Amino acid sequence: MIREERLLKVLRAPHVSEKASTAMEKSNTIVLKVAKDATKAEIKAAVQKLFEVEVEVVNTLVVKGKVKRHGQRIGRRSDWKKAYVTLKEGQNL
Amino acid sequence: KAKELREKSVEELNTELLNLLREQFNLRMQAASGQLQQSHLLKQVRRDVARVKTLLNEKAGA
Amino acid sequence: MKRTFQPSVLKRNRSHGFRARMATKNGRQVLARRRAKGRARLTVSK
Amino acid sequence: SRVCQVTGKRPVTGNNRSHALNATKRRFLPNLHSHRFWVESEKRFVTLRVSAKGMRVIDKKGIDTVLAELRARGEKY
Amino acid sequence: AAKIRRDDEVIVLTGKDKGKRGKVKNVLSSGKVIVEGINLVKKHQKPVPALNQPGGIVEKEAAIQVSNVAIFNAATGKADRVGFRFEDGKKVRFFKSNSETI
RNA sequence: CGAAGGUGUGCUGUGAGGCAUGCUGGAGGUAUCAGAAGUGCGAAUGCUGACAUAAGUAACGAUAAAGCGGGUGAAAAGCCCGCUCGCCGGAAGACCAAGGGUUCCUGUCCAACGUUAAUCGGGGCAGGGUGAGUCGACCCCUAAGGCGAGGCCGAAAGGCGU
RNA sequence: UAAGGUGAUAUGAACCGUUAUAACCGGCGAUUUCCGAAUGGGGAAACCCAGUGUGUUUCGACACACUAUCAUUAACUGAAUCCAUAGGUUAAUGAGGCGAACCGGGGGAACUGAAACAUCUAAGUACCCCGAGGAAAAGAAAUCAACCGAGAUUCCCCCAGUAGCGGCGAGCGAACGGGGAGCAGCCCAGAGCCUGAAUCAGUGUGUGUGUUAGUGGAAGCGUCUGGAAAGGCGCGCGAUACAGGGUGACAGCCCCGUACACAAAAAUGCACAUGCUGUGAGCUCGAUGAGUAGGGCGGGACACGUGGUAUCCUGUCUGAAUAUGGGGGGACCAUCCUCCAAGGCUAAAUACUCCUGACUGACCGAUAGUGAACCAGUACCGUGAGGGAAAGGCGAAAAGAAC
Ligand SMILES: [Mg+2]
Ligand SMILES: [Mg+2]
Ligand SMILES: [Mg+2]
Ligand SMILES: [Mg+2]
Ligand SMILES: [Mg+2]
Ligand SMILES: [Mg+2]
Ligand SMILES: [Mg+2]
Ligand SMILES: [Mg+2]
Ligand SMILES: [Mg+2]
Ligand SMILES: [Mg+2]
Ligand SMILES: [Mg+2]
Ligand SMILES: [Mg+2]
Ligand SMILES: [Mg+2]
Ligand SMILES: [Mg+2]
Ligand SMILES: [Mg+2]
Ligand SMILES: [Mg+2]
Ligand SMILES: [Mg+2]
Ligand SMILES: [Mg+2]
Ligand SMILES: [Mg+2]
Ligand SMILES: [Mg+2]
Ligand SMILES: [Mg+2]
Ligand SMILES: [Mg+2]
Ligand SMILES: [Mg+2]
Ligand SMILES: [Mg+2]
Ligand SMILES: [Mg+2]
Ligand SMILES: [Mg+2]
Ligand SMILES: [Mg+2]
Ligand SMILES: [Mg+2]
Ligand SMILES: [Mg+2]
Ligand SMILES: [Mg+2]
Ligand SMILES: [Mg+2]
Ligand SMILES: [Mg+2]
Ligand SMILES: [Mg+2]
Ligand SMILES: [Mg+2]
Ligand SMILES: [Mg+2]
Ligand SMILES: [Mg+2]
Ligand SMILES: [Mg+2]
Ligand SMILES: [Mg+2]
Ligand SMILES: [Mg+2]
Ligand SMILES: [Mg+2]
Ligand SMILES: [Mg+2]
Repeated sequence: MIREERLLKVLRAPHVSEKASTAMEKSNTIVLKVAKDATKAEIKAAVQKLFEVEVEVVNTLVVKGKVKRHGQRIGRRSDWKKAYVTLKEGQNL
Repeated sequence: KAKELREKSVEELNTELLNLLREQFNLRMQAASGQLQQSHLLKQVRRDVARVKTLLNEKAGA
Repeated sequence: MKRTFQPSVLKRNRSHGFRARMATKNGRQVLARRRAKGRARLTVSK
Repeated sequence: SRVCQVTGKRPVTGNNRSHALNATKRRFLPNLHSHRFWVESEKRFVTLRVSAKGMRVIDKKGIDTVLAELRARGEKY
Repeated sequence: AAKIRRDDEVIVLTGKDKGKRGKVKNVLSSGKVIVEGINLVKKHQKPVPALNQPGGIVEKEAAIQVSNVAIFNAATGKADRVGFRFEDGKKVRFFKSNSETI
């Protein structure tokens, strides 16, 4: 199912914003940037092991990288996996 | 490293490798939340994990 | 009035796609000329 | 393909020369027939796509010799 | 095989500061050398609000070409030329004038 | 102590031209005699770029329609707020699929883009935003049709099909 | 190999390193997601979905490996039908696909030329397809010559725009012989005797040599104008180096170089020397390529368009002789000369340039030269095959203009 080398490579960085705040303060949900290849199970696992907290449910969504023009040539920012990790009522971190 | 790591047994290398990844995760988690001042550490850990894995692969099938 | 181009991605790929060109010898001859000319996109892909 | 398994006779191209010497491309097809031959030595009947010349070769060389060639070519029968 | 190095006493051969002596501050890939107290420029440095930094006419040593400096032979009090040789198992430099190692 | 080029002048040759020199320019030019040619432009509805003309002329894209007070701002017929007026209402409203791909939302900016001003914008820049066992896809099943081990057929390429 | 570094726009940050795991350069390894021959099955490329086998301080799910097709070989298995053969499974080894030109083969236009056009030309060109190599193909006479002789093939110059061919029109166009580059010959069609004896390929070791990093490399100062000296002037010096580039204006002596002299731990090319697996040398006695040569018919190839037309190839029908024999000597016969078909192999001279290094040009210098000096097969156009640009220069130094 899982492994330690994988559980470590899976969680990448936490995501900050007014929604990632209201999610935390109103529903005990931590908003995270996880690996694109990370399954919902692998995030639950990694958040329970590397953050030592009880995970209720994980909801995931893939964000499309924005495209910016520099005249005749264009650029495209990378696509990433956002993860809404709800936690059981005993809040920590 | 590299010479100092070449010494240590396979069972040992694999243990050190776990700590390296554990450190890599924390250092990512530091810079991520905007707390890492010493940028160059991310490169170090990453380039060390490489040596470990090069040594593990040269020990296993040679 | 209704113009010549009416898009359908299913049709587009089912007609000009990489798999499509790859099927025929003459389609394989197309990819060859594009690679030889140094084309950025050989077929309309994702 | 219209090829004699025995001699290797295949279609050739030439021309249809008219009386006014006009030439129009044509093929000269071989006299091909699928014929069952009796292999005593194998106690079986072997069907071969053979030219009328081919049959004359089997009649001379002997079916066993002609099939021997076919094995030596990798050409299954 | 680099004739002029870091913190060498040199002497200018070309340009405004011809004849001046100086200690080699830094050497660059470009084939240029910043030498202490040579080829100075009065820069109109623009102000930066991210330091709240004031702007100011700053004087700084601007890089001279490494072919415009010669090595200073303190013993002869003259400009010189570097030549290489192998004293022991290590390569060395020497003044083409007095044939003496550096 | 000023080359080529550029631009005035003077002298000179029958002419194509030549020489000298003022100004501009700021590193190159080349006598003489030979040698070699991508060797001379006004036309080819010639090719490329630049700039004229008509002319500050025609237009500013549905004849549903505007008016005022307040605001922001350098500036307001057009933006914001308010009160009126008018138009669509089997649509000019709401929702999907196809197609688009960030145009969505917030801050901020006005060159260009917007047939006008623009403080406004589907415009510039930055940041944010799309959360599913039960909605859709993937998945199981087939249609027309496609592909097709062997196979049948065809100079080669291939065609057809279990 | 080093005192400086962490590719560029592109600073800044945080750091690394200075006498030897900073960096950089070269040899050999490690890793190498996904798509793509793509190969477990599918597929609208970069995705979806499996089977079997393994792993689980958790032995759920995930992770990992294997599983395409064909060809040869091997093992087991196995029908109609008793044997057998077909078929079936597994395993081993090989192939697949990409790619400049040259090369060998299979197909094969037309526009045009003939001042029209059909024979003819264009042209076995263009193009499609197949296959292969450092070259390919060809190749040791059933070849020429001419009563003298020559001696494989490929290639070059002549012979010659001759002889010829030809709606005898347009056109096409040899050979004999001569001068050269190059040179090389062999095996099987079978048995014995002697036995591994000549050759060649695979491969280990060694040397020589070449490639893939490199090291050393001479000799200048004063003065004048000038922002600056390499320029003027004066006097020295090196030169097996005065090729070329850079440096604030034009440098043999400031820098990088250049002549010259050297260099490899490792990988590899080519040679020899040597070992080894495999192949077989010499001699005697034999043997001497048949649906073939020839012929009728229809075509094609020969410079030779059926002609008086030899020679070659074969779609079709036919068909010998067997060294007291047979092919050729341009219809055919005789004589004479010459050669030995129906089996195969073989280096050199010849063709080419995607590519690597060095050097060179009475070649271009930004409407030129590549379509592209510049992030160009880009932007943009088109359903698509495909089409396809514009665009270089501040200054010696950014001192890129504080206030
Ligand atoms: Mg979702
Ligand atoms: Mg000129
Ligand atoms: Mg002149
Ligand atoms: Mg002249
Ligand atoms: Mg003109
Ligand atoms: Mg004229
Ligand atoms: Mg007006
Ligand atoms: Mg008018
Ligand atoms: Mg009017
Ligand atoms: Mg008007
Ligand atoms: Mg309007
Ligand atoms: Mg205004
Ligand atoms: Mg946008
Ligand atoms: Mg909006
Ligand atoms: Mg406007
Ligand atoms: Mg916008
Ligand atoms: Mg839920
Ligand atoms: Mg098949
Ligand atoms: Mg089919
Ligand atoms: Mg290396
Ligand atoms: Mg697959
Ligand atoms: Mg497939
Ligand atoms: Mg399936
Ligand atoms: Mg049986
Ligand atoms: Mg191939
Ligand atoms: Mg004609
Ligand atoms: Mg090859
Ligand atoms: Mg050959
Ligand atoms: Mg004789
Ligand atoms: Mg000719
Ligand atoms: Mg000769
Ligand atoms: Mg010779
Ligand atoms: Mg030197
Ligand atoms: Mg100058
Ligand atoms: Mg014979
Ligand atoms: Mg006659
Ligand atoms: Mg004959
Ligand atoms: Mg022979
Ligand atoms: Mg080259
Ligand atoms: Mg150009
Ligand atoms: Mg110009």
